[PDB]
Amino acid sequence: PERITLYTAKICPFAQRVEIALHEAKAHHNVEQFQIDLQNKPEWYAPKVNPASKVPAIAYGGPHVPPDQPSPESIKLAESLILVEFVADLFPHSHLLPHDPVKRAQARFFIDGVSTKFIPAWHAFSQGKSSEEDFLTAVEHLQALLPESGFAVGAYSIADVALTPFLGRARVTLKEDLGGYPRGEGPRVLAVLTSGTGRLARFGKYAQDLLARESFQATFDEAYITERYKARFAD
Amino acid sequence: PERITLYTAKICPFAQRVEIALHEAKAHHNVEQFQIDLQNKPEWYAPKVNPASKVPAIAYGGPHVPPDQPSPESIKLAESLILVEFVADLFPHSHLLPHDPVKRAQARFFIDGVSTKFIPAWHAFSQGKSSEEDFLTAVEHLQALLPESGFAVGAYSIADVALTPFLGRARVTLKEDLGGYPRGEGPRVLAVLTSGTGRLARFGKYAQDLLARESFQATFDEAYITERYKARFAD
Ligand SMILES: N[C@@H](CCC(=O)N[C@@H](CS)C(=O)NCC(=O)O)C(=O)O
Ligand SMILES: N[C@@H](CCC(=O)N[C@@H](CS)C(=O)NCC(=O)O)C(=O)O
Ligand SMILES: Oc1cc(O)cc(/C=C/c2ccc(O)cc2O)c1
Ligand SMILES: Oc1cc(O)cc(/C=C/c2ccc(O)cc2O)c1
Repeated sequence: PERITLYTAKICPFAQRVEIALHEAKAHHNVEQFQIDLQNKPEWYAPKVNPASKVPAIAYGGPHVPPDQPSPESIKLAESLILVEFVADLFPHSHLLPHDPVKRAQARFFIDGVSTKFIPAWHAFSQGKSSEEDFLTAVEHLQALLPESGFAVGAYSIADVALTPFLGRARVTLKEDLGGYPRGEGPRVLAVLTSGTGRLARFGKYAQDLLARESFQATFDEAYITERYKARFAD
Repeated sequence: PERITLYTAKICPFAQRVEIALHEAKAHHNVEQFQIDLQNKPEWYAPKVNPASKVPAIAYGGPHVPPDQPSPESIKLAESLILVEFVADLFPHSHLLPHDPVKRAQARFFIDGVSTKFIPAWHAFSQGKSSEEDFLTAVEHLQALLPESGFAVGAYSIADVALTPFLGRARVTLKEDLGGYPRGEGPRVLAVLTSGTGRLARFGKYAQDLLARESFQATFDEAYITERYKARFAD
């Protein structure tokens, strides 16, 4: 494939989707990463890379240039789920996209549940807006799609890429009591989510497997995330 | 491919996406359609086909059975955008999915704008919730992605499938003054959208081309839609 520059940020789970995808394709050492400071974005980022002014975004092809001077001739691409499929399409030996048309649809349907159920329910609960039960129910939607063993469609896929960055950050929030509830309530909900027992037993096992995946650990600065999350809660 | 039963409804633009996709693949005469009455859904639909109780949904493979007695052995698939990619994946000579990985990402990015900008802005404006300007701005987002000529990525694609059912219904709403504004305001906004002149000139030409597409006209019961839309407004 042509040259890839990835504009990302350690804090952002949507960006980590693309870092995981690249690592699964064993291409993480072929791509140039540029870290965007989301509190002080470069003035050239929105006009020259991504008018939405968000990470992730990729610059594809074109000449060799410094990443803070992206070329007009590279193709600019945004939206994390689209970029994960692009990486899958460019590096087929990653095996991120299943060959079988039914398994592809089932992987993408799982992603739809991550998008429309897990993430909004996690955001609402972690922000103190909604109930614990609203979050757990959304998790049960995903659990019910899981096969008896393995990842979301058996073999690891784009489905697992989409979810994992949000799971790993939810763990930090809950482990550290940053979820807006009294001390100890965070850790109890974490245990429900990941113990492997109880109402979310099957999801718990799956969660253990997602967080053990090499690509996740390699793209996840737990110390940095935990520090940012404590500071944010402190306000 | 194996046998396809499509559970659909004439009124539903999300379902029409899948009918268009099948017709572009020139497979509309190979699939069994079953019309779901959304005001009186069959008691077996949610438990046996789609627990979300929405159209579209596909039953794939399994034995030959009456469509009101779907088999446990067929694979049940839902979500219109996923089903459009499934149809593309099953009938490659449809040319719905571009070969080139960049063009695929650009087609899917256009779909993201249809999903996150056009449809919500159309819903809010047609329901009397928001301003005309909020709707037109969202249309301009899509316009800015269009190439100098052709469809969303040049050759017709899944991008055009995603948008067209909503455009054709918006036309009926606006042509017939069903948008919650005084007589004549609907038709004026239609002219902005589709005249080919003015602030939305390029989109207007594109809109003419989408509504002339054979697959759209063949899957669009304009008389039925117009009758349902007048009755709904009458309440
Ligand atoms: N829908 C986008 C969302 C990405 C997104 O929200 N990124 C955040 C950080 S995690 C961002 O860059 N925010 C910057 C801003 O809103 O100014 C995707 O999936 O790529
Ligand atoms: N996200 C779904 C939405 C489909 C949808 O909303 N279908 C409507 C009709 S246009 C439906 O079946 N509604 C039935 C109900 O909500 O009870 C998709 O794209 O497939
Ligand atoms: O410093 C900044 C600036 C900014 O604009 C966004 C962010 C973080 C966004 C984010 C984090 C977690 C998540 O689940 C979803 C998110 O969008 C951090
Ligand atoms: O009789 C029924 C029952 C029901 O549950 C939904 C519908 C229509 C839904 C619909 C139409 C247009 C659109 O832009 C979006 C929509 O979801 C009609």
